[PDB]
Amino acid sequence: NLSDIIEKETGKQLVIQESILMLPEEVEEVIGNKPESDILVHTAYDESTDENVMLLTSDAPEYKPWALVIQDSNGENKIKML
Amino acid sequence: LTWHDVLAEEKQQPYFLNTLQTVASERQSGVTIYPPQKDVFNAFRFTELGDVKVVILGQDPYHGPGQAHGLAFSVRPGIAIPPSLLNMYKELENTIPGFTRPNHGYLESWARQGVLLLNTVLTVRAGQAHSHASLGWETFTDKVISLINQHREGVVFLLWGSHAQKKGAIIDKQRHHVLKAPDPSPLSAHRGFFGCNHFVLANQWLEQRGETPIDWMPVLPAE
Repeated sequence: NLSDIIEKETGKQLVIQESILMLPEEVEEVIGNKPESDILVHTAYDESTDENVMLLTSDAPEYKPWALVIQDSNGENKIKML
Repeated sequence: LTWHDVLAEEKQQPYFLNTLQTVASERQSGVTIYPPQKDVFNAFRFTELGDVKVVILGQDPYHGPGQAHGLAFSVRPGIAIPPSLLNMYKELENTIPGFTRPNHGYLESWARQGVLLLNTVLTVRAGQAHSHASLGWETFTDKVISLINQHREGVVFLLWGSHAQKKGAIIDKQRHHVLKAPDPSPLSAHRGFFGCNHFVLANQWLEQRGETPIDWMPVLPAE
């Protein structure tokens, strides 16, 4: 599942609270790479570090892992292509 | 002007019956779907047509146990505030005088004040995000926005993210007040949502029109 992929890259066990759909143009700016189709930003919060772990995948039902984005208490992302 | 009055003809549509029937069939087949069938139309329940003052669009209901309850962005009491709602809070604190971050995400009080918290897709299969899209809900919610654009006047629309913004095409921008901005998702809040001032701009538009402004501080019902 998606929760494991989060634990696979970060080692932290988190529950996905929301999955926000985003069009190619929207995630192109932030990520700095335009995706081939609509992306789902799977977001989980980790109060332990006040970080936001976002697992971006393609739309349903494939959910093909695209990238992993971590945002800290300063709203700064640490992007990692998958 | 009620929902049963303007949506009556739409309830008859083949595509609409097809959707409810697909959802219902899946529930019957052991496929857990959120929110419970009793909560799928809560947004219309809480906010009648003549009462709509603000329209905030969401996408689909939360896919986790006990989160969704018929309102967009809102989660039931005892549920952790989702990241997006949290960012909605951070923007409200920064702009609305007297607003202090709440400890929950239950927004029934918004709906009670004329804020139609509408998701464009009213259901989802538990555990799988966006599993009920391109299944009919979009057509329905398209008509709902079309009906608001038509029978009403001066309603302020808050469209977040490009997906939601596409639904502004059926809204006359001189007839209604449309405010665009990026999604409050952590990924996109920093490119236009923070500082958008949508909440205060919404109330100013409501006061310059005789209507009573929204008290954005959500409240929790007893016990």
